[PDB]
Amino acid sequence: KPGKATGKGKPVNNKWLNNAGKDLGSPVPDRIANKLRDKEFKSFDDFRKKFWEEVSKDPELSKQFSRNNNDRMKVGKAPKTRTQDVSGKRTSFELHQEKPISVYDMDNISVVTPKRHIDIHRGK
DNA sequence: GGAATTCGATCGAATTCC
DNA sequence: GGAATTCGATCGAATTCC
Ligand SMILES: [Zn+2]
Repeated sequence: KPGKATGKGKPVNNKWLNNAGKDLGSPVPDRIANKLRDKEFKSFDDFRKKFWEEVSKDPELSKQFSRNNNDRMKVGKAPKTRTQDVSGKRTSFELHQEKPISVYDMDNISVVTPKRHIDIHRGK
């Protein structure tokens, strides 16, 4: 299931993931989208790692993540969410993909907290 | 009937292979 | 180093015991 990353993303501030626990979550930063756009991906896992890797490279974004979180993103692992936003063993930020019942649209990909992601996939 | 386990949709992430 | 395979997690409806 290889494809091309497409999308304009969206402008984010220094409170990027604050609303990552409500609705569909935080959007894909335009800066990040410009770095992934047009690139191929062999799977969503690939896209996920490359995504967090990019975030660790954006100065304005990394400053929002503790040293430990930045270390994880530097190798492709997702940053750890607040302790109250986890769900059992799932304690890392997750990427939600919006798409019809019937492909890497960065305008349909968002960052959510395990807690919030579980509700979404059960109606809320 | 009701408890126990299965399993498919959604995920992160490690292991395995050339 | 990159890509495919395998491992786990969560949830709960559907399905399998007993
Ligand atoms: Zn989702």
